[PDB]
Amino acid sequence: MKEIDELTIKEYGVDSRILMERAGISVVLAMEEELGNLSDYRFLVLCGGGNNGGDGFVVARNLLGVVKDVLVVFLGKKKTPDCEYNYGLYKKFGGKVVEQFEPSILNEFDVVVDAIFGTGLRGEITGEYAEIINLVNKSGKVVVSVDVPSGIDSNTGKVLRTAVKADLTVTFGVPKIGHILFPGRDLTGKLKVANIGHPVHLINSINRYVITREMVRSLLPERPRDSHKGTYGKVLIIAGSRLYSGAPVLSGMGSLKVGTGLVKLAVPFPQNLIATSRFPELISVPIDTEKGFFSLQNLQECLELSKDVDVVAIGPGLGNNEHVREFVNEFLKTLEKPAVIDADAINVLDTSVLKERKSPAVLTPHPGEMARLVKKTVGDVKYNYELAEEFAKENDCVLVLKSATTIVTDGEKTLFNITGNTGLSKGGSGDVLTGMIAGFIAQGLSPLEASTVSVYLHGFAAELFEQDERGLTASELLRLIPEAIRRLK
Amino acid sequence: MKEIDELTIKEYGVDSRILMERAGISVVLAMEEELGNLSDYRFLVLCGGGNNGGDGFVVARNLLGVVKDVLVVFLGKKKTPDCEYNYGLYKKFGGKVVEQFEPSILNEFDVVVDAIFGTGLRGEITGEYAEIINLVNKSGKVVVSVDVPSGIDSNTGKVLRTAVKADLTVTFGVPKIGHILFPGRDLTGKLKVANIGHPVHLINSINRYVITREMVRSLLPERPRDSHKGTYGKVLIIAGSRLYSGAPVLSGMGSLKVGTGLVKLAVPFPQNLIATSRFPELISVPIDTEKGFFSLQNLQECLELSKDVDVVAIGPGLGNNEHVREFVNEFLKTLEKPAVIDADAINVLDTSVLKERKSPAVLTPHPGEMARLVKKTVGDVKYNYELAEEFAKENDCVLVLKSATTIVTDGEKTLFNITGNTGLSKGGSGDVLTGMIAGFIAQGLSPLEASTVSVYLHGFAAELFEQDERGLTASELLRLIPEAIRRLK
Amino acid sequence: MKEIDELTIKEYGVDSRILMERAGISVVLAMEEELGNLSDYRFLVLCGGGNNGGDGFVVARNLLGVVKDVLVVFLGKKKTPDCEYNYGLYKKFGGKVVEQFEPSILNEFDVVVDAIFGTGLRGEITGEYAEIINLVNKSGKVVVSVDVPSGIDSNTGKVLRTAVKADLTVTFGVPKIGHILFPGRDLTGKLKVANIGHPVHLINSINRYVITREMVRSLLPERPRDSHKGTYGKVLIIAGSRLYSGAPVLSGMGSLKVGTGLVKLAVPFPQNLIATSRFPELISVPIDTEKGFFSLQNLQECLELSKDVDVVAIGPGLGNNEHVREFVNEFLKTLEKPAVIDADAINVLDTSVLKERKSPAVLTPHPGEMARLVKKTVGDVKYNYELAEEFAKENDCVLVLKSATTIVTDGEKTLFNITGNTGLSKGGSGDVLTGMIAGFIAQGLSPLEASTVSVYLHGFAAELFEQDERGLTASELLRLIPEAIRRLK
Amino acid sequence: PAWLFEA
Amino acid sequence: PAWLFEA
Amino acid sequence: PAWLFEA
Amino acid sequence: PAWLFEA
Ligand SMILES: Nc1ncnc2c1ncn2[C@@H]1O[C@H](COP(=O)(O)OP(=O)(O)OP(=O)(O)O)[C@@H](O)[C@H]1O
Ligand SMILES: Nc1ncnc2c1ncn2[C@@H]1O[C@H](COP(=O)(O)OP(=O)(O)OP(=O)(O)O)[C@@H](O)[C@H]1O
Ligand SMILES: Nc1ncnc2c1ncn2[C@@H]1O[C@H](COP(=O)(O)OP(=O)(O)OP(=O)(O)O)[C@@H](O)[C@H]1O
Ligand SMILES: [K+]
Ligand SMILES: [K+]
Ligand SMILES: [K+]
Ligand SMILES: [Mg+2]
Ligand SMILES: [Mg+2]
Ligand SMILES: [Mg+2]
Repeated sequence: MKEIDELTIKEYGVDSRILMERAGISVVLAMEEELGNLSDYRFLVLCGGGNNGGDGFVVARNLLGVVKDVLVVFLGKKKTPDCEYNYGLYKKFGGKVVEQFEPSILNEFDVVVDAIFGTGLRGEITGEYAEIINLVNKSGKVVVSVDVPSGIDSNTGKVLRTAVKADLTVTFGVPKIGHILFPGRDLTGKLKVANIGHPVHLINSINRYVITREMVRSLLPERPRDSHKGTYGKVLIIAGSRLYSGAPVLSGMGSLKVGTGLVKLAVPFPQNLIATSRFPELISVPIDTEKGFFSLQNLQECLELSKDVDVVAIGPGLGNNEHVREFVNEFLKTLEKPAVIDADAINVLDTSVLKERKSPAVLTPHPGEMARLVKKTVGDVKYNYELAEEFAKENDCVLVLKSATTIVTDGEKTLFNITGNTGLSKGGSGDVLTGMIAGFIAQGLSPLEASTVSVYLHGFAAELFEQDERGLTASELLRLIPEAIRRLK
Repeated sequence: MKEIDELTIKEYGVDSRILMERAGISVVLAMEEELGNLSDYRFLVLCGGGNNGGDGFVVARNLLGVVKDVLVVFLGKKKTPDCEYNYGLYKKFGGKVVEQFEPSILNEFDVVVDAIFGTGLRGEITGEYAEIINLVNKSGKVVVSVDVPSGIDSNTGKVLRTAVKADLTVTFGVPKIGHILFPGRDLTGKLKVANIGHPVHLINSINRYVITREMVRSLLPERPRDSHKGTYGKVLIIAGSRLYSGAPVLSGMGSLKVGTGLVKLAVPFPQNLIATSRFPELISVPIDTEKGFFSLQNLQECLELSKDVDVVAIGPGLGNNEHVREFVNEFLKTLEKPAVIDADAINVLDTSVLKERKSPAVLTPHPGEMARLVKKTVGDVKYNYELAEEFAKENDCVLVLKSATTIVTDGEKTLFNITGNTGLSKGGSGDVLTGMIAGFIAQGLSPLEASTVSVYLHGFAAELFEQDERGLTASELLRLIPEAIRRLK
Repeated sequence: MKEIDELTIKEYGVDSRILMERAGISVVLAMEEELGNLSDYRFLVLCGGGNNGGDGFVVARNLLGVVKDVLVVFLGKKKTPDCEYNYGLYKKFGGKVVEQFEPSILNEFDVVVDAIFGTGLRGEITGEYAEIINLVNKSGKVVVSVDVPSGIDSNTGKVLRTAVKADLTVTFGVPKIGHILFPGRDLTGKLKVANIGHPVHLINSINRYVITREMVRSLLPERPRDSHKGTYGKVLIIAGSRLYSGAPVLSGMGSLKVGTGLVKLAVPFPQNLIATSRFPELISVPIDTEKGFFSLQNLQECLELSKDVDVVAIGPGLGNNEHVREFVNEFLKTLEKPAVIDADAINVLDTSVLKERKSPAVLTPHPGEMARLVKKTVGDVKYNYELAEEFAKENDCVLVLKSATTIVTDGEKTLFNITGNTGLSKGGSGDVLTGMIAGFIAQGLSPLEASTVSVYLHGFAAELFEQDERGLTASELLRLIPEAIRRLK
Repeated sequence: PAWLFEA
Repeated sequence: PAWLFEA
Repeated sequence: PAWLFEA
Repeated sequence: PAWLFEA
């Protein structure tokens, strides 16, 4: 995007001042859309010495004589050329700038326009800057952030010591990663993405995307009327144990609710009977185990079962002991079908096995599972999209790193999911998603497409729950998936 | 406004390119507001070699990659610097320009953006330009005009041989006189006035205004609860004759419907009885005349009647013969009260009398009456605001020159009224307005304020008629005035 | 239309049987539209020996096996070839025909399809035919007439001794005059006009038309926004007397309510004051008369008044005595303006005067006035469109012969008006229409166009009266004209 | 729709 | 909201 | 209409 | 009404 601005100026020949004017007017129009008529509000515009601040001067200037009051507090020690030109215009148009910030200044204003730092933020915020930001955050005023709330690192979404909490963030060209990942996503408040005049070809050149409704709608497979169950694929799910009897059910129904033709579970007896007592449209094959867990003794029967399906999901509720590890790894090494690898199958996975497989894979870890898979801490892997990209590329797989924002990548393309709510922070949610992914692969979508469509619909189904989200359970999520699908169209 | 652009560039220091960018984006946003989503439309943008065309290139460029198709036909022989910069940007962004216009080109487009000439139009349009404009006008496509429809003189509203007929005109800063006066007002279609970044102080520096709802609302006099009829003034109307018995009635009710406390008519007997048979709240004084018309024999009685009122309206239906002329002129020469002078009182008026009067006057001619008053042709006075200004200034009066757009001026300030419809093109309409003006003067408004408020409310009342406007009559207009007043608040 | 059938068969080459099939199926579809699903009804189809009966056999045949019962009573003594072919088909498809009619047969049927006589009816109906028709009319059953109810002369609308009273008449190609004029219009019930496959060029070749909404909408003059009262014309109405003071008022308002710019009445003093006491937007000029009626002493003043208008209406309430006759005739002989001639001006008119006039005229007699004008009986002129055509052609005028169906002709084109109700059978209705016609001529319509538009809108205004039509008066009709105009668009 | 029937 | 457009 | 703003 | 058309 820094490249995108540079290229639009230096190669397309758009004057930097024109981009800055377009930026500032976007902010004004966005504020109108969100606040109604602006003429009765008093505005405090906080400007840094960079181009974020220059954008702020354009805002301040365009409000002069139209709103009740405008004041700029200029907080920098020097001005870039664009900021300087705009500062000059603001003053020439009669605008008041002060350079001293006063704790009680927030008193006489209704809206704070935060133009202190955008993408040029480098390093922790301290000193006056920190104080001012902490004052704004205690004030209860309406806060509108220019580009990115000041103090959010726009590449990571991390808070650099402190950051503005915005009601509205107006960003230019494309969303920044720091609007998408938390905590930045939380501080952004409502996000509007403004077109400021970059050529559309450059804007579409970005390789990381937010999964949208329109993208998911164009990926949903077709339902030709002259069809039969095999048209819509066959999934095998290897799952469950005597400790964990519920997981297979949630995964199997997850495949069926997204439109899969046939779903077969392989589950240790008698825990297999649990699935059809709840959902008799599932096939739940009893697997004879020594102690209630899959082991090498079950390898041959599972590979046999695999021959007559399109995709295999493995992992939810398998448990994690040595015999499960031996079985999961030998199985995956031999299985020549796409695999969806989750939960305890990830906990025992030997990643060499992924490298040697000819057929594809999707892995669906939460950060604790990712952390153990790559031998790092939760904090190093959480929201770490570059690590996820390297992992997917090195191991030839699609990685779905689950969290309130989910990252989906094959190492070349990375997509970010923002649907969902905290009702999904509850046992059983993951199991459902695993079924959904396998189901969509069986219907003909690529592992990456299948993952994209499933994370979005899974979170969107959660949002459609009628009562308080904290009461949502996996069973109710399943009931909601077909409404999510209908609403997507 | 040319001064306004120059001053914003040369003294405030806004780069001309920034004004041009703001102009072009206004047009795009206005088109969205009016057409909805633009992404399915095909646009033909016609650009002249001036800054109007430069605005057009900004439009074309901002549509690239967002709509179905964009084509510019460049029709000039050379380009101003701003147009050239924008033309260069449009091409650099991948835009197609052709310089040959082809009669069938309109075929493959849905919207024509007319950026051929704006305020720089000089002289009749001929040649290719004329052909292209005539083609656009026969095409049935959606036409959006940049600044002013090409071929309208923006200072007068006249068509310079031919002009574009627009569905939507997007103008910058302030309405131009050529959007306000006909025929230009008709060719403008729907007008949006866009703020492109001129300092608000310069925009408010324009001396000619369009009468708005908000202006009229702020001028309506107060109705203090502890009031009595004298609080709201007293009007005398000298009007009527044996030929013209209806006019006094319409004028008198016009004063009462705008809230005047007392209204007295002086009308030749027995034609005076006509007024109270219809509206018994009117006082209609019988004047004894020799032959059914006012003459010098009635001077003394009229001046007596004048002593106990605040304002006098004179003229509607008096007739026009020598004795009326002698009476009207001697009366006005002696009357030391504000006068509202209409109809036959204008037809007989000696304008020297206006110069010698100490008290104020409003004159309310239609163009035929103005033409005879200044000894010019109808065509020379019609919509001739500069002539109206000179007349008002020379004779110390307010001039209300009635037409579909009405001009109201005291020689310093000129206001244009755009309310009304063709139902007012019917006998009796003028008589009503005369009463309204006198009424508002009696309530405490200046002659100019009274005229401003009355022309607006008179036309607005017409618009509120429930059935087809051609069936509107003066009597029904009167019934509508109090609803117009309520809707203004 | 007989020509039209012949030409479609013999020159276009459509087989007569195809036209007959298309006719019969039209009747079935029309019956569905009007009765809903037909499957539960029992049908008695009465067929004559001609092609009307042949149409009836096509109907009967197309109902077989779809409705509860079908029976044909064939009433002729022989069959035309088309009727014979269809009779043969009806029988081959299993249909029952009886040739004896039985008074109690109506008992077991719900719908009677009347295909006894259409346009081939010649002479009075007697004998069995008459009995059967009288039986059908006493039966209370649903009656559907094929082409024209049997016993109506399709060229005149007269009843030839007796005729079927239909709930629904399905006619082919174009309405017949006998559906349009009474009593036939009354016996027709609801009329549907079916396209049976005649070339559209032949159907449009008919010279007599029913005035439709769409025709009137395309004739309404334009209301250009930049207009003034003179744009919309000036009417003089010469009307009234000491006996008849009301008529001028109704005529003058009639011109104003259809959108005329200026309306002037000339009325004997003091009866002129009546007009402005009711409607002060009228100019009502006092005319000094010896005894309360226009006479030659008023000729010069009326011709003077005529110079400044576009059209003159004369007649309503003038009275009818020798001096009125002398005045009306000398006036019309000298008047070089279009004239609208009504009421007492018709009663005194010397028709030589019409022949010598260079300017046009519309005459608006009711049949009593027409009868006296041409020295015939009311019964010979009533609904006599050919006589009206000859009169208009001989005297170079437009004739508007008023009745529940009004005939409007210039001798070449004849139009029939079917709007209106019995509330217009009341004094003052004619006076209104006279004003309307003059008004539309003043606005730029031809005498014929003006008459077409006015008769339709006049009757349509009557229909919009909210309460029982018998309570409608002329004053309330006037109030309704602008709603009629709005509804036309 | 008035291909078949005019009112 | 009339920052951009006056009617 | 999303010429200016994407949600 | 289904004289002409069956769905
Ligand atoms: N706050 C949140 N907002 C949006 N999505 C969330 C949130 N919390 C959890 N989720 C989603 O719910 C799913 C949780 O799967 P995960 O495997 O972490 O836990 P789990 O459901 O306990 O596992 P299991 O289903 O095996 O019990 C993931 O898609 C994750 O993205
Ligand atoms: N097309 C129109 N649109 C808006 N206003 C109009 C239109 N035509 C006429 N008017 C208004 O109606 C009033 C007409 O007054 P004017 O004195 O011209 O004619 P008049 O009503 O015949 O005069 P009088 O009332 O003496 O008969 C004016 O305010 C004029 O502005
Ligand atoms: N039953 C009816 N249906 C439709 N229109 C009718 C009916 N009866 C009368 N009319 C119409 O009303 C108008 C009557 O005009 P006419 O001159 O016959 O009588 P009038 O109103 O008494 O005359 P005046 O207005 O001079 O008193 C005509 O247009 C006529 O067509
Ligand atoms: K910021
Ligand atoms: K233009
Ligand atoms: K018949
Ligand atoms: Mg899980
Ligand atoms: Mg006037
Ligand atoms: Mg009559």
